[PDB]
Amino acid sequence: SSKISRETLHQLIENKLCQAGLKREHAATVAEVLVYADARGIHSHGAVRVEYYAERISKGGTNREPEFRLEETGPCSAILHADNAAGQVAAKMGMEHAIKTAQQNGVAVVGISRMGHSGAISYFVQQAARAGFIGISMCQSDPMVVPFGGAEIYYGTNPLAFAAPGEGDEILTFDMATTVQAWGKVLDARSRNMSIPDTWAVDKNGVPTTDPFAVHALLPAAGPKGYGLMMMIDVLSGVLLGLPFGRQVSSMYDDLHAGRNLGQLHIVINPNFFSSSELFRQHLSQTMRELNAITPAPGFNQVYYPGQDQDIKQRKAAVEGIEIVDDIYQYLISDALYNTSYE
Amino acid sequence: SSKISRETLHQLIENKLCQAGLKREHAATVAEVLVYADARGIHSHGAVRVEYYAERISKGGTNREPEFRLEETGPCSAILHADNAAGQVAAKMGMEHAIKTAQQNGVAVVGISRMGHSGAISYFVQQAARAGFIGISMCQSDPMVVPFGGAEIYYGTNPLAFAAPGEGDEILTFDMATTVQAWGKVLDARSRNMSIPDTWAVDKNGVPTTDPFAVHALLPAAGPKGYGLMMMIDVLSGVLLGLPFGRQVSSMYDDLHAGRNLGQLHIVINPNFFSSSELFRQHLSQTMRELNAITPAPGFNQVYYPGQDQDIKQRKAAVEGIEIVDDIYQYLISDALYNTSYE
Repeated sequence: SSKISRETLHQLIENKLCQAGLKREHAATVAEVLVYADARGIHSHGAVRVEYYAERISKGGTNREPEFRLEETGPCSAILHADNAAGQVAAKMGMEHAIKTAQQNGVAVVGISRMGHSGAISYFVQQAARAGFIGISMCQSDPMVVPFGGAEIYYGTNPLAFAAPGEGDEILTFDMATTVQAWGKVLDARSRNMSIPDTWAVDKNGVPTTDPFAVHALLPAAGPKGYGLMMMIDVLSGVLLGLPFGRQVSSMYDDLHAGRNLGQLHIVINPNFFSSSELFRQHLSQTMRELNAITPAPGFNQVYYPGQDQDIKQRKAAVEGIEIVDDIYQYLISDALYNTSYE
Repeated sequence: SSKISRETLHQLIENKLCQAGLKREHAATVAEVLVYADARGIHSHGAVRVEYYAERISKGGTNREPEFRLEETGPCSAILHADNAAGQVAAKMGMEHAIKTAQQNGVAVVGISRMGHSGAISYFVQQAARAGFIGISMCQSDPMVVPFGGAEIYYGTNPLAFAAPGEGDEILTFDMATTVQAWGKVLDARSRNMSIPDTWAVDKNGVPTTDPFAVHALLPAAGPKGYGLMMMIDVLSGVLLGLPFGRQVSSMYDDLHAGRNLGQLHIVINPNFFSSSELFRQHLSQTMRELNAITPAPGFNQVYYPGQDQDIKQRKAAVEGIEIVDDIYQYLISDALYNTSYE
């Protein structure tokens, strides 16, 4: 394993995505959202995804000339038609509009209609926080989860993200998928014959397993609860947006030449429209401080506030760089667009 | 376990809350939210709590003459200062203002500032879905949970609810506590020396236990996830409203003479400002139907959609009346304000 500066990694990704077809302005936005993930230790959403993105952009499955349209439907609501643009581009754009609206009218609910994969969604809610607002976000994902007590796939790992401002540079960020584990993990254990916890995934019959090769679908986190959340996220970023929903949602490998048509929903709340933002920021910082002060149980060195472990990594990254798997580096500096295909 | 009609139950409760000091109209509201709960099988939030509400109303711990004040802060935002009025009354008022705002302006975020316990929170989101809107609600609660990896309590079981309109009278209702299980359940097994799943609670050291008498605090659902979820709910319905938050949140049995000062946040979204409401409703009904037709796993006679089990119970209750514990029933028909004190 190697470590590289944020800037070099940003450029490598940006150049790669340009070379595959995106306008540079687009490639650079995608890149920034990926570098963000890696600096926070979220490698699953980092530079490892560049090769698959390039293959898709290259084949027209991500729109390189999107026809954006921001349809404002009311004082605090709006839909950003993204014409299947890269999810990072679409979602950042949508959130910017939301921030604008909430800044003026206290609140904003903005839909992102027909986009590709937008990345670690904590990046978008952090936009809001850096602007001093509470930010909430969620989106649909590839079908991969059985409902509670079920044996067929229906919903995706539909993530939900949240972020709120503290004092100074302090931001509280919480991100979470609705399944116990992420499918990628099942594939890794697939790599190394390695076995897996009986809570991660279920088989074709819906029975849990320790055999990653026997896995057919993931399980919802905390059973009925995760299941209800993913359904909720599907209702808020899909059905509400008239987009495909549930098992109709496109999957990554369906058709690299076709837009994903995914939906995303942002909610922004301006604390000034509810009470002192100054006391809001002071109390969020106080929350951070207290939780972190709590006596840890055996097996723990400390108690971290939600997302703190990622904040620490992000800070270190801005100084020592970002860790990147050597193969990815070699892929980035090579001339290939994609070696292994997702066809 | 007698069986009585909602009408009878609702009247009994109403009278008893009146006798304690509440105005008929507020008691009527409290009673209907409580009957709602029992009808859904949510006994923990039903008539079992009348005795404790009577005693707090009697000692002034619940403002009997609340001076309500609805501060409209913007086009789609508002705060209902409740003056430590009864939670069912306050949350319903707020939701009403939310429903009206979203009707005109597509979206509404309303906070309920300083109220007592508002019962089964799914009741309020159902208000929104009966009106054809999407409803989301969440509120703070009595500190009972250790943070992920922690050994002292901080947050409460902070619940979350959501509901959306299907075709015709159909409604999809989802609600959830952020802990694996409710404190009540620890009490059940405790009041009957029954070991419990080591996922529910932890000992005084922060180490999960199987012995209910060893339970010192509850565990957050799915570990870090419910941990982030309770924090989010706390920031949204507490810190956002300038109310005590986290460990500051008042406990039920602390001071029967003091206002609880709880907060609650409602978010309503008018499907019309985002796409075809009739298509929305039609898709929600499709979601319900298809989840029901999913091949169930070995050990499930069938797959239910979120909250369906409670939907079933509610329907039946309106026909077969509600079951009520003898202890609770004889208390409601007697003239006593309460037979025991909740400290």
